[PDB]
Amino acid sequence: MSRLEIYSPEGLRLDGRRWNELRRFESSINTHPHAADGSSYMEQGNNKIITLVKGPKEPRLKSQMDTSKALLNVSVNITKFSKFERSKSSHKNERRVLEIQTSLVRMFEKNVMLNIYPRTVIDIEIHVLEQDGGIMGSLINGITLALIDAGISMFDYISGISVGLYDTTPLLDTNSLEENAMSTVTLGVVGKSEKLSLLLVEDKIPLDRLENVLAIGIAGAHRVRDLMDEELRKHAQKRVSN
Amino acid sequence: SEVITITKRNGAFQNSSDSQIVTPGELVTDDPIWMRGHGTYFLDNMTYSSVAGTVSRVNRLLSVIPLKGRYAPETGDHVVGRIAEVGNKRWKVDIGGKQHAVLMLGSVNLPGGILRRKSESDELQMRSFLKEGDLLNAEVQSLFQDGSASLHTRSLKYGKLRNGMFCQVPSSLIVRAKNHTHNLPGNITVVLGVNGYIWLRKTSQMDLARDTESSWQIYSDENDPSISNNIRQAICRYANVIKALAFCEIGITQQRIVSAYEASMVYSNVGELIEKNVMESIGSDILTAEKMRGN
Amino acid sequence: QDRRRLLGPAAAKPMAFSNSEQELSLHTGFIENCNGSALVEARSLGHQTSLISAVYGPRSIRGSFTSQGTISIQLKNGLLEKYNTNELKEVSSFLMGIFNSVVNLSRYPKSGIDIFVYLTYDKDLTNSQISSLIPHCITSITLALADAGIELVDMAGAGEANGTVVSFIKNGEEIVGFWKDDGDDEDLLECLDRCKEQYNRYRDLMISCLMNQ
Amino acid sequence: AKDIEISASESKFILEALRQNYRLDGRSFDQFRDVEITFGKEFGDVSVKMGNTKVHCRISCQIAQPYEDRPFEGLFVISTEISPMAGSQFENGNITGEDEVLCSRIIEKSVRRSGALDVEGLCIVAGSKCWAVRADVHFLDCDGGFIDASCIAVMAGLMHFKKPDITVHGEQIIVHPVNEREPVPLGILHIPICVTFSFFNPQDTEENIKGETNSEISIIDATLKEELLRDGVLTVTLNKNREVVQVSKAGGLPMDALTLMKCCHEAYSIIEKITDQILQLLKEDSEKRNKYAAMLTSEN
Amino acid sequence: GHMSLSVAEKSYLYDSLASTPSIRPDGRLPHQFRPIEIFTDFLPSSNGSSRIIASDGSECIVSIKSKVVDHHVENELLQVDVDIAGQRDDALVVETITSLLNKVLKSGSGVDSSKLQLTKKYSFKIFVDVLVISSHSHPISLISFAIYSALNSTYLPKLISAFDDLEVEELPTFHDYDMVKLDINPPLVFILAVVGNNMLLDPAANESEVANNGLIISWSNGKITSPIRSVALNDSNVKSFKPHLLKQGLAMVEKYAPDVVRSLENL
Amino acid sequence: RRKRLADGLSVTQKVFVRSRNGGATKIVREHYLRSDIPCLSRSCTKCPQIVVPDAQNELPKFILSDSPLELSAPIGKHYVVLDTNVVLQAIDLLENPNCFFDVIVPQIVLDEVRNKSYPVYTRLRTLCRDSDDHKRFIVFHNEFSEHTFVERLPNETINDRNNRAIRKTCQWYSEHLKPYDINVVLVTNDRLNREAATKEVESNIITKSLVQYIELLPNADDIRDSIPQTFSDFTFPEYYSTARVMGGLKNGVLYQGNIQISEYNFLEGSVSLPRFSKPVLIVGQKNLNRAFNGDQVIVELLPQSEWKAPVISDKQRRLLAKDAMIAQRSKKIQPTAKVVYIQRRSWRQYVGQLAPSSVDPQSSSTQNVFVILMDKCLPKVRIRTRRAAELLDKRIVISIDSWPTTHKYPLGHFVRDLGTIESAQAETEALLLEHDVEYRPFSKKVL
RNA sequence: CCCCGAGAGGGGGUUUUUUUUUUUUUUUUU
Ligand SMILES: [Br-]
Ligand SMILES: [Br-]
Ligand SMILES: [Br-]
Ligand SMILES: [Br-]
Ligand SMILES: [Br-]
Ligand SMILES: [Br-]
Ligand SMILES: [Br-]
Ligand SMILES: [Zn+2]
Repeated sequence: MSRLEIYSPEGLRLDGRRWNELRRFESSINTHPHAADGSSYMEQGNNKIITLVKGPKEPRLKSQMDTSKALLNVSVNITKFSKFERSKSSHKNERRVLEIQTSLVRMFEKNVMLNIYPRTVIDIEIHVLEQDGGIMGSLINGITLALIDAGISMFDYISGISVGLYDTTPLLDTNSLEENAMSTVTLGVVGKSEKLSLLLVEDKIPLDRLENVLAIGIAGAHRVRDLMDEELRKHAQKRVSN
Repeated sequence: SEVITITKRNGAFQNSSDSQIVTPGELVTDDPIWMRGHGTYFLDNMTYSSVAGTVSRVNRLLSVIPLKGRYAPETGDHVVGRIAEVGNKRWKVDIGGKQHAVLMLGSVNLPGGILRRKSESDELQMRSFLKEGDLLNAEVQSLFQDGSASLHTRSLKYGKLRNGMFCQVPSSLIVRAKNHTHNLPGNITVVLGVNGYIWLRKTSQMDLARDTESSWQIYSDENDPSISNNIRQAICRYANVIKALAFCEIGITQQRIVSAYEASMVYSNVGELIEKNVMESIGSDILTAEKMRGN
Repeated sequence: QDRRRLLGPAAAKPMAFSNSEQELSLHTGFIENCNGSALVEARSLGHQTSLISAVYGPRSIRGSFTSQGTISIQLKNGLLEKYNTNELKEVSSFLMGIFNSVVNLSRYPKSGIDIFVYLTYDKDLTNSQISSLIPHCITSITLALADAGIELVDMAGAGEANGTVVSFIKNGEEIVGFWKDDGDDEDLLECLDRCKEQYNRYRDLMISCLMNQ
Repeated sequence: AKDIEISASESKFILEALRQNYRLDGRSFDQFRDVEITFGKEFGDVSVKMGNTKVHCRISCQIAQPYEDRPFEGLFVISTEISPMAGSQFENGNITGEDEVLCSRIIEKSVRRSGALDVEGLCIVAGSKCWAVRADVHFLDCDGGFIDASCIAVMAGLMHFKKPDITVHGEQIIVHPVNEREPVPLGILHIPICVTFSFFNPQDTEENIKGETNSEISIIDATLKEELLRDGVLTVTLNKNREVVQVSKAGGLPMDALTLMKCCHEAYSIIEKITDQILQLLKEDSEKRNKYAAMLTSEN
Repeated sequence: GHMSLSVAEKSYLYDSLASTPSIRPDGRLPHQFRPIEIFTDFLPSSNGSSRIIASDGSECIVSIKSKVVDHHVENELLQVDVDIAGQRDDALVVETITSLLNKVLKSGSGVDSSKLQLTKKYSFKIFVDVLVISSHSHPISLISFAIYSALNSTYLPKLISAFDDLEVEELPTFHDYDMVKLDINPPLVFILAVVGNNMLLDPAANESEVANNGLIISWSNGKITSPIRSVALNDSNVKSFKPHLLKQGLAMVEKYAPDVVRSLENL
Repeated sequence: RRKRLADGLSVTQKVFVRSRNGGATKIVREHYLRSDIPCLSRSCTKCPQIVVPDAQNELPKFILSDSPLELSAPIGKHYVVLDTNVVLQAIDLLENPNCFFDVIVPQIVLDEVRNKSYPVYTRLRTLCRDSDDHKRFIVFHNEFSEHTFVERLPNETINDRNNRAIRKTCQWYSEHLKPYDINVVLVTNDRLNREAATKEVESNIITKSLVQYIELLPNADDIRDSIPQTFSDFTFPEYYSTARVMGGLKNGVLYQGNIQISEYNFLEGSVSLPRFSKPVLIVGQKNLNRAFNGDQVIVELLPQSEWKAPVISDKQRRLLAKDAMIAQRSKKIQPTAKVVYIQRRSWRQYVGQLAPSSVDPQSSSTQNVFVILMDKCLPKVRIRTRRAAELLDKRIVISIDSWPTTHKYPLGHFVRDLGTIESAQAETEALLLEHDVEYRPFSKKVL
């Protein structure tokens, strides 16, 4: 029971967007040159994410070294000031966060060509400065951009998106208010394909609605890919022209 | 800005023969005759890009040159590195690549040289020659399967570094050349490693003889006991102008350095060269100088 | 609650109740478990302190190689008065800087000297208090190191005056550490003199303890 | 940690067998293992067996005080600590490993978060005293499918468990023993069942990313050998109400969306058979305990 | 320290810095700071925010959040939380800086806590969260500049209800849109390096490695204030220092701090 | 700032403070400014070209009639834009089938009504949703439209910004509907908007107050009785502020519950409190404080000396509370209290009949009369009317507006005429709606 | 396989958290 107009009869949402509109998507490449080999600053809505890619480089411990592939590590730092209400405890060892880090690794292990960087380590540090729904999808886009900036070989883009289901109405790119009022589905689409790297459903969804929700997400993720690709070629032209 | 220069900004996290640019996943060609090189991958006839960069065609070898990436050691490069660790009969030195380079005990010149008789105690006393933290000149002798470099210092030109200061620039700003050691006005000598690692020292007798009992002290941590302030203040100036060239994405050469060094003389205090507007103008003045001197 | 300790029932709530210049005692070498140990007890006005120091080293460090030794100092809360972990870490860092200027590290390659200071009994009888404990810590660590046989450039001692703590060596000619919380303004000269007096007294008693005992 | 060495021959054989519609145990690609459920003497004691996979769950509860934030809700926790008993591959107490945290999170999102257990009915006196239900899963023998086995073990246990009856006199809790009055069952809102899919790439990565026709192989409820050679995992949880409780494809081999939907529909047919199976074994267990109670009273 | 240097490099640097006309490796003067960039008010979710970038790539982000508390039970009205990337929360450097910073910004020491008071019973608790993305030296002064900038661009909710909970006892209610700017005087923390008999403001990475000692001196209301701490910038070359050096450092800060504040006070 | 996107879409920042349980949280949401907001008028020939389908692939219907109610110049044909206050006060008149046919409700208005009164907001939405050929209500999202969206000027109260926002919507609609010769009338009781339009500083906007607008309709005499509106020996005490009662409930000083008032005794009420075993009595007319039967009221315990036999600080009040619980167990003396706040009124559309005692047949102008509600547990209501002779012997529907601290009896207004008393039509209809029984035919959306 | 040496010698192929418009008779068909 929501007293707010999540989806008005006029087809308008609480923030003004319609059912199939992405939030403000602004990417940024090479933001921390003196701190990492690759870096990206993501702004997807009110979401603010710093992503740092450090590597490929020498492992700090020879015990943890693979002679056939690079070691891929991801650490997500959800800051205590990411939400409106400051969290008292840290999230560093939170099981929810360990799953997120693990999830991201399992995604890019099959995209990043780790086999061509044996005996090395790729460390991915992430700092979430502000959070407002669809943080998982934004995490995916931040890593993909930062990895490309580092000149690390990969097969294709991986675009992330979230889709809510308000009763029967699908809502592309959900914010915090919408996620609190409905079940959402997080997608990780590879390139322009229909293949999903990540399918994440944490709340109840009718089996009949799931296929349609996936269809909306994939279409939306393709637009995220285009925006990422667009901003990347723009930065490429501004650098290659000097 | 008498003491500190603080640039401020509000409401924002931050300030905000054609070369074909391609991104990962992008289709480059559909000609199966091509030999796919680095930066690419293929499936039957289709050849895709794995990195973001420019498509390169050399003969029948199609590859995509990345816009960014660490220094890639080629065989025969003149690099400057720091000893990261010492083990068994080799050192591992930090060059600035994906992996540490190796320096076998048999790839260096032991003190006393040709007259020295072989000793089995050398392998147990390697720390008396090169220990952790030491800087040195070295040549990329060979390459491993993955691409790692094997170094050697079997020359008087190569060896432990002293009598100066260290600084580094992106390796992209330093290219291969006939020679990377250069003599500059002010009695100082630069060592421009291809890996981006740069060593600025007081000009030694060897540096002079290059264009014109000591073998026991080739690994001494001791510096020249007599180094004038004029050389020290020259090193600082050469350091700042190199950082200035690097700040403007300007390729560092021996000519660009000396040109910047003399052009920077406009500014009385050397510390004035650390400010942004000074660095940008110095680099800009060099490009425009090459403009009207070239045409 | 905790699976490694017995902390009792969770619904339980702790019991809350309603409403010369210094006297010293020094002892060394009473802990057979380690290489060096010291007992420092001080009684003055409405505050007494009994702390124990223990030095473990030089022992093995299986990581890379170092030409000199590596010192670590850890302060532990005692039974009575507790302190913030941050505050104990801060004093530990302040103490590390001091003894890295005194301990002849060159004599202990690839070795570790781990110094523990137990704030066993700190009674507050007044019917940042950590500043008044600092000079006693330095005294305990100096005694313990000397008792352990660890080489020292000089007997490091200290003093406290109005929230200002300063440790001296070389007959008070030079300073190996300076600490200041609260206090007043332009009172540096007065604090230095008062602390040097405490430093001199502590150093005499320390030497007297290391010799006669 | 301790690794499981897999030869190239074994890797090539098991994968090639899949290319010929063969799996070593003789099952089908869409075939779920036969689930055997055994109840102990005490309520909440349940043993789940899937082929060689053996898991045991124990439900327990004790009087406790609810959190300040939730004065009307009781406490409920699920423990799934691994041990070297299931194999030397598992480190004792390793509760931060990738697979461990995933499994822990799948179960939590399937039972805890989903609200399978009526935590509101665990409250005795609001903001003062409540029941604290605990589900302890013990992994005895590992042959894959630990998630599916655990979800069944937890649910079968919760539905089999009975807590001591309680009469309330203000704040004075009168806990009736099983000797006085009979114990009271728990409140189950729905019955979540997990079905795990394993993905295999018969070709190379290039044909997975840019390949036209999809050829990735997906099998249901993989054994240990099949689990060690897969390229991607999918765990989907449903109930008889035809709703998805949770879906988790945490990375791995990129898979076609329509194929993932097919898996969800295939899993629904399995969870239906499993749910009905659990209910039947619970009825017979109740009939068995009542028949013995009649034979005990008659002989008394 | 952080940076790794050979014995030769350290000897050259030390002799150059210990010289009577002190020669800095970048040519700076013993009181000149390196150029920094500061961004503010970029976190709308927070009451205040700042981001400082050094010349060596050192980056720090500060966030300011508020919470209504009973000042009769909440002694500390300003809590500083430090998080250095790549370091454990219980690391020695982290906790030390955390403990230090909390003393620098105490309620009744270097901060006008009167501006945080709402009523006779309730006041605003200020959470200063520090995030050090990258740093190559002791980041204490870096963090200090960021906290300063953040606290000078912080906006708190405005009270509507009466301010006498003793009698009428009204529940604290605030306006729906208006926010009052937090007028406060944040202190600054300067760090100095001791090389021989010379004292350097804003020690670089290479400079700190060869330094004999260091000083951490706080600054508030146009004067030197506690906490004042001597600090070993490295651990291989730490030596005792003459008292006149300590008095020189305090004097050095006392004359160059207002210049820093002036360049920092620009809105 | 404001950012322009690729779709011609804009985005800004809506930031407000939410006070909850004595807490202060800064809430920030993003605010998108569109360019495809339909006027929803049949006359418009531009909007249907820029409109987009919703989630279910259905374009919104333009319902506002191309030939609305025509009024004497210079009004002519016209649409009506409502203010927040005129909605909250005369929602009954807004549901009257004989007036308000084409009405435009701004988004900012709809939002304010939702926050101030949810049940009225629901009734207003129902009017928009159940639009037919008789009544037509729409919701123009003015805050989302870049053309009409205004932002707070330096040193400007939120109430003045919102009034300026509504006025901007009227200005936009007026200019937008010029080619169709349809003017817009702003119905507002606020003196700020009327003055800003009277001065005619910027644009020409037809502003009329509620009563002033009604007097321009053909059936003014038939609907004037539906307009919401010394008469004492004593004066009721003022209600406590919301901030005070909220702190009172939290500090165990004040208590809320449902009050019962029997028809056998109107001078005594009793509230059911959770902390107390037996219901707390409320003796007196000042102590009841204009409360109705079934109302959720907030009460304050009276001193022990003021109790019935059949303090300064908060500490003493909690002690008084404990002494009250003890006294309830003893059954000798019973604690009394006084209502100081009305949480939720049980007010609704009541059925009653005019009392012949308060109506003068000789009077021709407007006069005050009393109406006897069919609920025997409820007081009588004052009514302003001119047709007092025509409503003399009939079952009428009235709705209570307010009950001022001065007035002895609550004030309300006339709504409908059910018919003559003791008739099958009037009595059955009164019978149903008194027991809350929806008898109206099923809406089009239902069928 | 790669590096090194006028003479098939040597060196390497990397290791738990945005969930709360409160009121007076059973049953069946209407
Ligand atoms: Br390399
Ligand atoms: Br215990
Ligand atoms: Br609850
Ligand atoms: Br098998
Ligand atoms: Br100043
Ligand atoms: Br509706
Ligand atoms: Br109550
Ligand atoms: Zn229009």
